[PDB]
Amino acid sequence: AKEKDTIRTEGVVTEALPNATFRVKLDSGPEILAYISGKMRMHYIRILPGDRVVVEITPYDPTRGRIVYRK
Amino acid sequence: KIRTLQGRVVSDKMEKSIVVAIERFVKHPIYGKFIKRTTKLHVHDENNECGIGDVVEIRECRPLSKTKSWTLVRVVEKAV
Amino acid sequence: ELQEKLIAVNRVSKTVKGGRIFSFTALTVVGDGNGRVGFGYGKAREVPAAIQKAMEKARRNMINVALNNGTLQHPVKGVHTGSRVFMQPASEGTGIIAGGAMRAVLEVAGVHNVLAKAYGSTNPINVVRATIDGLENMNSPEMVAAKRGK
Amino acid sequence: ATVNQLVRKPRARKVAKSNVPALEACPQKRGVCTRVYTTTPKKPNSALRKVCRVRLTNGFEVTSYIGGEGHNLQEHSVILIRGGRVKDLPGVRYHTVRGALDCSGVKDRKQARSKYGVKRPKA
Amino acid sequence: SMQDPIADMLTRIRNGQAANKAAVTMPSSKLKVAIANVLKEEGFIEDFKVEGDTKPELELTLKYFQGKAVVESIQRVSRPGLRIYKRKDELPKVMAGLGIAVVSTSKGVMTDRAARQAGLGGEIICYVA
Amino acid sequence: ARYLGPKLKLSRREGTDLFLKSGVRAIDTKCKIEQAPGQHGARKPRLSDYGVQLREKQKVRRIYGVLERQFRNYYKEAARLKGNTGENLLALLEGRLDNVVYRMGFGATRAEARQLVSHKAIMVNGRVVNIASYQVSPNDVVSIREKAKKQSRVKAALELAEQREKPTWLEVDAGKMEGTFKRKPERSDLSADINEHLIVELYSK
Amino acid sequence: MVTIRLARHGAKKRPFYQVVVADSRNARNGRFIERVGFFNPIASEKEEGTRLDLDRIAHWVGQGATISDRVAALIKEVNKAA
RNA sequence: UAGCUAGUAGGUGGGGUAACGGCUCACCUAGGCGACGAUCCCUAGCUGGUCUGAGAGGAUGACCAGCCACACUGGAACUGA
RNA sequence: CCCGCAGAAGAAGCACCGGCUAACUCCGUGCCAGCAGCCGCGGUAAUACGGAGGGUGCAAGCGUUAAUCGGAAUUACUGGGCGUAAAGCGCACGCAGGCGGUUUGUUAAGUCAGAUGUGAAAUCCCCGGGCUCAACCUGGGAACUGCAUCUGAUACUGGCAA
Repeated sequence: AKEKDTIRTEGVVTEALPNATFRVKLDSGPEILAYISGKMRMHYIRILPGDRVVVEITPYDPTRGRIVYRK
Repeated sequence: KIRTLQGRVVSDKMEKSIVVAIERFVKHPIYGKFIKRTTKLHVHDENNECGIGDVVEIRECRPLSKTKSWTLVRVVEKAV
Repeated sequence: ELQEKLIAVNRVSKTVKGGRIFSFTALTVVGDGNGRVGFGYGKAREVPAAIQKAMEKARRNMINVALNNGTLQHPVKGVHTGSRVFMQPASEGTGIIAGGAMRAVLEVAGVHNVLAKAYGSTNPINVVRATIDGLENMNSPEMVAAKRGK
Repeated sequence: ATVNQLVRKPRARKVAKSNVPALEACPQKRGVCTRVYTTTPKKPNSALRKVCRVRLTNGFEVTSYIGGEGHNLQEHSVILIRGGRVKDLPGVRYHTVRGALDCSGVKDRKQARSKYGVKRPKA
Repeated sequence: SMQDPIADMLTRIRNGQAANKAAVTMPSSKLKVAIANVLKEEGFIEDFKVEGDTKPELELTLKYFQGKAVVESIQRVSRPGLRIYKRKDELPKVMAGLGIAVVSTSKGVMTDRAARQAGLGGEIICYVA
Repeated sequence: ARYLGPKLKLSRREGTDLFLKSGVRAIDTKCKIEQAPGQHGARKPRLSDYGVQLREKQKVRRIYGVLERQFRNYYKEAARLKGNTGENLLALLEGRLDNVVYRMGFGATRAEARQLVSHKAIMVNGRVVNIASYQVSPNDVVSIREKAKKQSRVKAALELAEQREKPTWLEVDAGKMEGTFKRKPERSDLSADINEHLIVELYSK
Repeated sequence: MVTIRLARHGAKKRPFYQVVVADSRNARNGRFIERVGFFNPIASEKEEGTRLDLDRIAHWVGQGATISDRVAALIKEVNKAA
């Protein structure tokens, strides 16, 4: 069963790539590739650069974020 | 009695030398067609008296030189 | 009374202005175990209604099939649409060795041992009727004696 | 086809290529690996799934799925590599064997221990 | 040009039986008569007849069980491009014996049943269903 | 080898008794027949065409107490023989040594019969025979030897043996702890429970 | 040269010999001219167990073949009568 | 992979081998093989068999047994049946 | 291999349970974690994930993976197709090759019949025998679908003649 070792922290969205993929600069961390979460796709929500989002990061691969929280 | 085959010359002629193509019939095992097989043999002769295109009886003997291990015996209707 | 059973049920949509609407299509086979083979294909808004309407149609459309010991008179082939069905009698012992859909239609006729295999399409609706055509044409020594010789 | 034509040129079977270049009539191979990513699948599903670039001992660079819950694997580590495609990810045709060579088993797993490399709990 | 008059004769039979005609004509020869004699022996056709001199013309009277044809089908099994020979052991049986084949043996034109009783084989021609 | 588990669960799963316990009394109270074992067995099964074949394989196998690999060997021998395969199958199973001991009634149960042949009580034609799978011949006398003679094990069995309907292919004897196997079982002699084409059908695919 | 000799094809710890005519150079299990009998030393209480066609063995002796010491003993055992 | 072959193809004579032989030499003639796939390349020890398959077929040649080839790499001869 | 002693004593695990496919509920996690052979499951009531209970299969093995054949009539001789779905050369004349109306004679090549030799043994198959039975071992027979030579048959095809 799932363990709670994933970390969530904020960042500004720098640039929107294809495929609902975003270049987000964290506050402490580097700029990481973040995909949007399922929930935003489910409730038909799209987002835009220059905005500040909570981004879940895994210790296994620190180059892949996950945009958890809303615009 | 000796065993023997019958074939036809269809070949050039050289000093004491003649070649004999022997046509035969074999069933082709995959598809069952009856297909004409061609067995070419170098042959020793009685002072090259045979023509070209006629039908010659033939039989086995000692090697008289490379691949020439057959010798002719009788010819039906020589040349044309 | 006769032996009845069903092969399969399949759901089908009409698809109309107000949206989808779902019928149910059944396929049924009956037989007396002494030939007298019959089949019925029926449909209904709900499931237990569909199999009853199929079994009602199964009473008529009834065809007489030759049978000896517990098997077919001779090797027969039959075709309907894309579905090619071959079979052979395989007299005594043996049991039934036969395809899906084929097994139900084959058994109610009253064979107890038999070899059969489905080539081509194996779609149930065309596997049926290919079978009935193969069973219907089938000859017998009595049938040949009627039209010629000994 | 016409029977004279089939005598002339016969029928020819398909090549029937394998799914794994690992091949060589081998179920298992070895490799030294380099990098462990967590890449997204194809859009019908979502997750971040654990994948590793295995340099095989026969000189082939290939990619391989990591099953089970977390792992110790990183950098230069010698793992065992079996077959099996994962279709939801791009081009992964292999799986690492958990509980072998340098790989940890899955700690605190209880069912299906034939996979995941876990000796039976005793109390 | 046609390359087998025997498959033509068998084709004229199954077309005639399907169309429900009585008399079927073709140019005569020996093996055409000898096959038609095997058909009348086993019982499938009503009668053969030949009429002519410069061009002899075989006239085959077909036969009907009811409104149904006596012959179920008939197919050319050995064919000009591909010859089939059956040995004494290997002689086939058409539809569990209910049908017959036509076989040309050293002792003439027989059925498979007659060729098993005769004890010799040869070129099978066609399967009479 | 052997099932080793709870006997009644197999009868309750199959839905007809397999006679595995059944010594002192054919008790209804313990069996709970047709109610199925476990939590969710109350519901109607609505079984498949594959499942009715697979169930009948287990139903026959669990009577004689065989495992699939040994049972497969009997099917291979029954197939190569001329005549019906299902009948030649049931003939080889009935021809087992542990089975004949149950038929003669020397043992109470098929498991106790297998225990007695394993424990070297049983002798056939004056050979002792360890192996349960052993194929009995026509014209075979069978008997208990002196060490196992007149113990509490055989003595209780011979009492409850009298209740049975009594086989038609063997001579019972048993006034002096022996028996004689006269001739082969045939389809009429053996029970009507088995569907014989059906069990053979499953191995065809 | 030709020798009459016993070759062992039987199972481990149960020898079943095949008396056989073969050349001396060939291995025991190897290449041979013909079989002529069998010899089971382990045997059973049944009558059969030593068998040898004497018209064959006397033929090969006539062609000059020599006899291995066990086969020589088994011939002088079975004789016309044992 | 469509043209390939000078001892190449054939004859006579000499020499050689246990013995037939362009086997090897001298001389003479101009052929030989080739789409029923020559030549070249890649790949491969072969078979009685094994495995699968309703059969036809397909795949395969561990073990057992028959035969050939090889014995650090490359080449040669002696002794001897 | 046989006898004796002691005492239930020393000896059961493994996969799977959404459909295909035999076998179900609850709890935890919440499109995350992860499962997945195939179609697919999971975004707050998961019979598909993780855990537990119950169940099913098989057994000193069980499962996964790799490798081969089968299913696959999916290279289709037996046993497939080519109007529109993959598939008839843009069209024509033609050599090599395939195939051939009808009558008689002849030959006996193909073909068909019989016999002899050969088709190693082991294997395979059948009927028997011996190891506690079986595996395994082994007696005899059949098999070894083949090929060569000889003697016959002449319907059909081929050769040859009119």
